[PDB]
Amino acid sequence: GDWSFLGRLLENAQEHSTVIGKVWLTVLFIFRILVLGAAAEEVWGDEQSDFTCNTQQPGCENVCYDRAFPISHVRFWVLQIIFVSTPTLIYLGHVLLLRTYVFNIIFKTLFEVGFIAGQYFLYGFQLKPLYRCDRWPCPNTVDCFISRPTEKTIFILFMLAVACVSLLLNVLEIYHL
Amino acid sequence: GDWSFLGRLLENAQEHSTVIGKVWLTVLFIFRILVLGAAAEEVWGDEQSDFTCNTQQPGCENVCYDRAFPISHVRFWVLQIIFVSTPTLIYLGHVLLLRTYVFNIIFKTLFEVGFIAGQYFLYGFQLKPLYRCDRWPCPNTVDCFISRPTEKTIFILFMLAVACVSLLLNVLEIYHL
Amino acid sequence: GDWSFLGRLLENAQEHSTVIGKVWLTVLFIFRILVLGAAAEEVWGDEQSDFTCNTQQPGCENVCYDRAFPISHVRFWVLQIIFVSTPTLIYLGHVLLLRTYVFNIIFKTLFEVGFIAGQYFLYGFQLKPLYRCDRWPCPNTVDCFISRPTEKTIFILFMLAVACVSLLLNVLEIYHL
Amino acid sequence: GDWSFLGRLLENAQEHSTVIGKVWLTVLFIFRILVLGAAAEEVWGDEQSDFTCNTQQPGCENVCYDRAFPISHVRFWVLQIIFVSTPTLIYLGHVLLLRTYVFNIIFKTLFEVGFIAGQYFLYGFQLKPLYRCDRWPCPNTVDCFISRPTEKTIFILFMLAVACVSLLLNVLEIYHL
Amino acid sequence: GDWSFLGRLLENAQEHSTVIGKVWLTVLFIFRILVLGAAAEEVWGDEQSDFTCNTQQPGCENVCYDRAFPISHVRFWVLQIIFVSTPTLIYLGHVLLLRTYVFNIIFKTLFEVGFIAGQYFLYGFQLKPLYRCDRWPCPNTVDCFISRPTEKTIFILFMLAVACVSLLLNVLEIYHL
Amino acid sequence: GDWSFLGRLLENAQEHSTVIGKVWLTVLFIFRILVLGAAAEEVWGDEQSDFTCNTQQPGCENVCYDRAFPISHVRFWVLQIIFVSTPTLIYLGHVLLLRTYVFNIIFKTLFEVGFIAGQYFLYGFQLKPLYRCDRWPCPNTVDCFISRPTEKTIFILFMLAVACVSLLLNVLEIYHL
Amino acid sequence: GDWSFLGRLLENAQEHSTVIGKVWLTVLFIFRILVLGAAAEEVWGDEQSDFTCNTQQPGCENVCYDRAFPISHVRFWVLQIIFVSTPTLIYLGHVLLLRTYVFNIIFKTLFEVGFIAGQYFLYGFQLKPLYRCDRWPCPNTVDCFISRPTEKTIFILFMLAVACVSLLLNVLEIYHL
Amino acid sequence: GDWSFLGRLLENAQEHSTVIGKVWLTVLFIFRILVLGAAAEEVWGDEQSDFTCNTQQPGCENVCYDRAFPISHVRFWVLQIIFVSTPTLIYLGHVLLLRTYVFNIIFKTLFEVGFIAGQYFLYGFQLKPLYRCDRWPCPNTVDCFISRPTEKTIFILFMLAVACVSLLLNVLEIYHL
Amino acid sequence: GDWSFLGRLLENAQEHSTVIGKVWLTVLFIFRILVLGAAAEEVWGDEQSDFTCNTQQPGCENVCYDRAFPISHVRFWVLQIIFVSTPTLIYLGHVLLLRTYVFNIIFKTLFEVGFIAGQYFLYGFQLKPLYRCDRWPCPNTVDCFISRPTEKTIFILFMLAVACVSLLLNVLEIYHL
Amino acid sequence: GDWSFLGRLLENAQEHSTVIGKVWLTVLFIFRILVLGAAAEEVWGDEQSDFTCNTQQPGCENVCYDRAFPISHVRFWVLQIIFVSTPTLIYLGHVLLLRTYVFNIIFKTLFEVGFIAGQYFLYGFQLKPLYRCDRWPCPNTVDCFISRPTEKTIFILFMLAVACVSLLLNVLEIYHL
Amino acid sequence: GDWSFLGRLLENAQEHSTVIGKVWLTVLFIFRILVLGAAAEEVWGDEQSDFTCNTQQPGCENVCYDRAFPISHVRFWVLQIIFVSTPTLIYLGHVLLLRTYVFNIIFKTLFEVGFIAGQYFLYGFQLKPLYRCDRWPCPNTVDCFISRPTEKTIFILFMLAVACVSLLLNVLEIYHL
Repeated sequence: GDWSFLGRLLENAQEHSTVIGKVWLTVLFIFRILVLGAAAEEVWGDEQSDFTCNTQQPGCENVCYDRAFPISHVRFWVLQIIFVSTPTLIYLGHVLLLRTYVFNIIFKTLFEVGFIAGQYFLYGFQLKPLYRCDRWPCPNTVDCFISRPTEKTIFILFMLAVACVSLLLNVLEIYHL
Repeated sequence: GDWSFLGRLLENAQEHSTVIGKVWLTVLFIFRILVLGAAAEEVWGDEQSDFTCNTQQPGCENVCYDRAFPISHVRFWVLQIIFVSTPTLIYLGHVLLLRTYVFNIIFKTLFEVGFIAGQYFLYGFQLKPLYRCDRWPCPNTVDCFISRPTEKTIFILFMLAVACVSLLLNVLEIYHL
Repeated sequence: GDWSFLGRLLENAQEHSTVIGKVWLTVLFIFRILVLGAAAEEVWGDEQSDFTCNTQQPGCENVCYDRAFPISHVRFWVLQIIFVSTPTLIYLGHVLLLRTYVFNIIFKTLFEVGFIAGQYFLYGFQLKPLYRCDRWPCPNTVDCFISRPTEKTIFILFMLAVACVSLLLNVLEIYHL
Repeated sequence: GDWSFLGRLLENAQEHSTVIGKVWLTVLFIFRILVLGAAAEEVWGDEQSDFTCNTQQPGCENVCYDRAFPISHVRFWVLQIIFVSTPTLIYLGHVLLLRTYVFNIIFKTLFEVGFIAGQYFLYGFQLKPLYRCDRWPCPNTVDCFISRPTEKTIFILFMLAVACVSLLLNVLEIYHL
Repeated sequence: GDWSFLGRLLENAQEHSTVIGKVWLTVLFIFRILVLGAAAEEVWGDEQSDFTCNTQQPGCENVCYDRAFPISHVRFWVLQIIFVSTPTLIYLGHVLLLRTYVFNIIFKTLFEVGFIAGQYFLYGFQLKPLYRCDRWPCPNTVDCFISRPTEKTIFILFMLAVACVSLLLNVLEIYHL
Repeated sequence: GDWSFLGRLLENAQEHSTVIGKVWLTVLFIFRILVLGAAAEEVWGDEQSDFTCNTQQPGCENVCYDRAFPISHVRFWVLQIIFVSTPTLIYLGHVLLLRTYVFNIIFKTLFEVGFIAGQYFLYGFQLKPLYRCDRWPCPNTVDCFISRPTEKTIFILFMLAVACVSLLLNVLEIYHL
Repeated sequence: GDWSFLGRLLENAQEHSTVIGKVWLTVLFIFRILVLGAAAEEVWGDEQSDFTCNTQQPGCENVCYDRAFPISHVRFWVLQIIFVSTPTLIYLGHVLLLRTYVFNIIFKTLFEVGFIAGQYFLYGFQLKPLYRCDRWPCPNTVDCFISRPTEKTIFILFMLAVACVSLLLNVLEIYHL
Repeated sequence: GDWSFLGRLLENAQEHSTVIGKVWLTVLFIFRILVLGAAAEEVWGDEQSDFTCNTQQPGCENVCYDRAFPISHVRFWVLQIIFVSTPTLIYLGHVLLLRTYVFNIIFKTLFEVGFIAGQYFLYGFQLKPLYRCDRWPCPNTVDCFISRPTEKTIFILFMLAVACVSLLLNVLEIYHL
Repeated sequence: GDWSFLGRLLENAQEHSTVIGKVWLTVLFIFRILVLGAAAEEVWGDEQSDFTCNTQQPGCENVCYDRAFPISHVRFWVLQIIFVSTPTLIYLGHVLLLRTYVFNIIFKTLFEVGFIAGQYFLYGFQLKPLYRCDRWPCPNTVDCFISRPTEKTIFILFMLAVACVSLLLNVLEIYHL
Repeated sequence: GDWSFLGRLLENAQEHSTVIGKVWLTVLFIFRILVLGAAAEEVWGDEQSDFTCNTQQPGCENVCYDRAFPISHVRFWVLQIIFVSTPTLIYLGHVLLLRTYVFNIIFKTLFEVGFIAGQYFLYGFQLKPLYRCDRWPCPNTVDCFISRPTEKTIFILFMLAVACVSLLLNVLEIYHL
Repeated sequence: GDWSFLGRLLENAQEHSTVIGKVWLTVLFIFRILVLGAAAEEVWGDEQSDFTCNTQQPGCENVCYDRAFPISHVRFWVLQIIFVSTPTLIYLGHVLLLRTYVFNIIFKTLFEVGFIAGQYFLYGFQLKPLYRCDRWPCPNTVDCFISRPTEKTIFILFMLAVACVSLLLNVLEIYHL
């Protein structure tokens, strides 16, 4: 995607961050951003198309999709990356400051905890193929099947593990300080 | 998209802008432009395709879409970004000037207020799935369903909050001066 | 894809790696990454679309695909590349250390052995066109045909040979030390 | 495609290669790579889609395609380029050596002869529109028609002529030495 | 497309070319390459898809397309650009030589005359919508309609005029020498 | 249809009925029954089939038909014939009786008045092609078109005129007595 | 059809009719009724089905048929037969009377003249295949094609000639009296 | 239908039955049999065809029909007529006997009570358009719509009233004896 | 069909016709009428339906059928039977007369010769499956295939032989007189 | 159907048969033949049409039907009636003879036992909706659903009970002799 | 069908035929004609419709049917009945003559032998479901499947056995004379 500017600004920030923060940033680019842009977009690219329901109702497919995936995992991870990476750029701007750094890392930690919690609240780290929806255009509990459930589940687990690792890194960093 | 030149010119302008203006610019790139190019274009990419109406009239779908979304949110946000970012480049050109800066920020504020007002006037920060249209090819109040209503609503709210934050930043800046 | 940052960091690492490690890195870019991005994505791009089953059940296609390819070979190779390339960046970060280098190469070796083993466990280096699935929406052992089986098999063999060559390179390097 | 890194490394190698080798490299980029990336990918992009067979058997199309084109010409040319260009990078790495250069050029010559021979063995420099296939899902010698046969034939001839020219260049170079 | 390397090499060559040759090169990039990459690829992108014939024969569409457009105008113009631009790079390589320059310009002139002549021989600077084909799968002179005939005709005329202008430039240059 | 037995019994009754009653009976067979069996059944035979609504709702057609024609004109006329002809057979059975005959004719008159009144109440002697229905499966006032409206209207008028003539005959008969 | 009773009553009437009237009655049964029941019903049986219009409007076919054939020729001929044959049964009833017979034949003559005149007024003894209709559901002068136009025209001519012959017979009879 | 033989045998029986029994028999032919053969068979002729369910399951329509109408009303009424009319022919055979006649009428009464009771048990004298079925091929309570519900309801009521009248006739007859 | 009345009248005529005329009449009923009503109507019943042309033009099928079969063989044979059988009824009416009989048989002979000649003129005693039509809606010589060509040819030959036999019978009869 | 001649011959035979044989014959006409012609033909009329299988194989439906119902119940019952009724006509012909009558009744008994046994052997007095077939065109045990299974089962039971009653009648008759 | 007249004439002939000839005639009506009219026409009624081939060629179905069944078994049996029954009517006409009777029976025998021989020559008393046809519109040996093969085979065997029995009857009769 249009990730170049963020990468440039964070390369600028890397010269100011600590060792473990640098490790976190390389985890972000190599794992969070790269897997999201290179693999996932090809996976979730057929999310609306190949979501085939079991009715002749014309509108049931759109609505039952929106009831299944109110916000796709790709968009959610994108916003997670942005909201978790902004504090780094705040700190860099402050440089261009210990308590500032501390507030930066707690912002990261709290937002990322919020994101994993929200992801669990929406989709409990598993996409089942079947979804039974009862929205109005859909009559009487339509069965609707999802595309690439196993693959999507795998990438959810992988990215959730990456986020847990980022939390571990920040929780190690805060004690290292 | 073809955002590179604007980014270069605004990197040139960043060396001349204040602290809070720099914060505003990073808000613009990290939030306004990035989320618009990376996430939204994948969301609104299936706006015309998966807009399935409930008739056999051939032309009802095209017309009812145009009656629902006269101008998609993506194009509207693009024009919002451009019209809000041009004053920065005007000011930079003037540099290459206090009252100039002041007129710059009021231009930003007024245009952005206009854009949030227009967005509310068209789509009241919520895309409902159902739209009932009565254009001529559509006979007798056709029901037409929209793709990704919840996700689109979420991104509308997110970008509207970003714009409100930009207004807060400019209104803080004008008093800071 | 969005491979530029990894390439930059590994160009930085190339100045610190040995001769045989440099050979391994050029094998990675010229063969692993390039063939994956230039050829394979065009091959596996029609994996879900042209996977035509032999039933009128609406959901049988999605489910039988997911039962055939839980995770596509492209995503698997991407993760293989990432997990095999991260130790190089760890070592570079340590530079910016002999035992560190040794642990780096055994990490590469063990992960890559794990990946070839997993690939064999899932798909035994051959995609047959026919897959007979018995998932619930599919009634009574549906026949489902795959797109580009021979080509996909060829690229599996090619990439598996590349990975075996990387293992040979690392096993030559460890004795060269 | 993701050709930038190869181009950079070969620009590095150009300062070390002879005149005729430099001519060969410019032939590679201007003709082999550029025509493959700019024109051919648009040609062979509709290879699986518009390959319309003459049956109602659902699986006959996939299988008969795979029996016609086990590996598409685009992928084959990509691998040809890689396997023919790797010796240049080997030689550059050795520089960073006359017999090395000689072994480099014979590697190029032998691999490229192998590739033109394999291409002739698979597709005898002509794509006919009709292919009659008798694979199992296809009953009784189905007729299947190919998309862009004449154009594909033309590009096969053009690239085969380019490869013959590369062989002529190397065979002139080896005597020039 | 993947035009960057050619552009770089020709920027290198621009410092050595004359005034009128520089004008020719800017004509090439601004008109030949840019219009071909930015506009035409969007025009001819729906060449095979929306070519709707008037039969139920499954194979008639593929064959009648190939009989209409053996080689699309986009590919033809690409090869025209390459074959016309190679002499410039030959001359640059010779620099890194008056008779060399003269042979360069006559190569350009002769190849470009050949290309306009071939284009006239295939498609007489006008795409008519209707094409009546009598290939074997098509029974008894099928009518087949083409997509964007007027637009394609316009771009043919524009590019043919650009090529005529390049011939005028070279014929002015040769007398200027 | 299976009209033979009624015809036989009424041939038996004809020997006992008066002149004007015999005229009425021949009006019944020649006009009421014959036109109903020979022409109308061919007209209303395509009543449910070619009743094409303007929606993709699957159930809207069945329901909107039933809301348009709760009971088809053919069945209604059949029951009219039966209910109007039974008194003749009652009278014949009484023979095998002046006041009996009088009660017979008033039964005919009253039932036939009831039938023309009911026909007017349901379908006001005119089938318009368009019917706008709002039953539950039909969303928002579907337009539904009817087959053979003009012809059906003509036959309604013809049979209604026949019934009016039967009323005139009975009202002449009662005074003739 | 259900013609048996009319035939029986007219067999009763044949013993009372003259020679030329008997000829007329045999013309009626052998030509009018038999050809109508044996051939025509098979011809006009596909009148609504195979009337294929040239639009995607769902309702245009029903309406344009009704605008073409307000009342099919078969129903019209049936009513012609009935209205022309009733006077014979009136006369028979009067028997069970010269001026009565005369009024009978003028009734026949006048009604039959009315029927041929009406048939000419509706369909000028020729069914053309094409009908261009502009009813409301049909947009902008739809072309609609008719089934069996030539055959239907032939049977129209044949039955019209039969009716003209009946008029000649009655006009000969009235002078024979 | 093939009702002629029953009618002949019952005409033979009519000479032996009483007045009220003769009335019952004429009620049977004029109302039970005639309406069943002339009107109902045209009504229920589109029972399986135009029973359109709201799913893409192929088998749901057949099964849900069978679950709605295990035995159609037409077949049920046919068997009712047969089982109610057989005692008359038994009695006639006995003639060719007062207690025999009495047992005959109680057989009629009891069987007809059984038939109206069974009809109520299956279909409570009303066909609703909607039927919600949950048979195995039908997933999750499919909605299925019925053809001619109102008309079928009307004919059910009419025939049920006829049967009640037959019961009244027999209950009057038994006291008349 | 509705052949009963003709059969009755000709049974009346059989008592007056000679031996060979009686043979002719039994040939007519057993062969001409019976095979036409029992077999042929089942053959030609799918004449318009299964006449599948090779175009997407909607109207080409109707028109090309009418151009192939202006009048179907069944209708033609029906009219042949009528026009050939009327003289028998004329003669019977004259009875209820040698020169009358002679004129009767020459009428039969001449009309039947006319009918076989017309049949040859239209369809030369052979229905080929393929018909190539060029009517206006059909573009450029559409191929259209016929249903049951061989069977229809056989029945044409059989009925033509029957007619030739009738001519032989009449030509034997005229000399027998 | 064409049952009239059999009925006439058996009416002739009724004057010669005993009381219980006459009862059997009336059971045959009222129950066996009438229910078969009036109800069953309407039931089994949609046997091949609405037999919807669950595959896209074109030929699987025809073959799986033939594997389910090698001979439909209607044809089987027709042949049962014929083979059981022929002995009556044999006996009548012998009349126009006690041991002859005895052989007649044992023929009836044995053939009817054979028919009920064969019916049980084919379809065990119950049509289940689902049939799983594995014929060659059908791949891997297709599910195929039947139309009107419950109704068909009911009529099987009814006719089987009628046949058992005929056996009881004959077994009572043989002892009565 | 329209069998009544033949039946009447053969009832007239029955009074003149011998015992065994009468048996033959009752075999004809009860078995040949009745089974042909009551059962077979329902079987072969779906011969052209449900003959589903395995191609997208539009014309292949019509042609391959005609190549499979040049003349359906029903028409063939009808003609067999007629050609075998005509001698009986010839003999009756001669009555209204021993050598005449003898020539009659040899005509029957020879024609019926010819018919069974022709039936064997066309369809060897077995309809297989699969037919592989290579007519021109059908490309490359299409597979085409037949409807009701087993049932049709059974009725072929039954009618062939009936014909063999007729031959046995005539061969017994000729010796009985």
